[PDB]
Amino acid sequence: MKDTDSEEEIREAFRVFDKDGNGYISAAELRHVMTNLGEKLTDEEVDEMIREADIDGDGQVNYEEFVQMMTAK
Repeated sequence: MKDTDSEEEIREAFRVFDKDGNGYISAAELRHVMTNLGEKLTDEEVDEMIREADIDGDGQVNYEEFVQMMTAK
């Protein structure tokens, strides 16, 4: 669509922790977020699914790498 207009609902459901921090949050942050935004699973499916987003590129799980969970293609 345009740059990244799909991270609107994501950054919102994830900014609760990295709102003004850096976008990249810890796994414990995702387990609580991915477990409620449009998604909703368990601290095991999320902590074991973060290996897909957060891995070492830069910050743990930022929005650019967080949308991969709510829509990993």
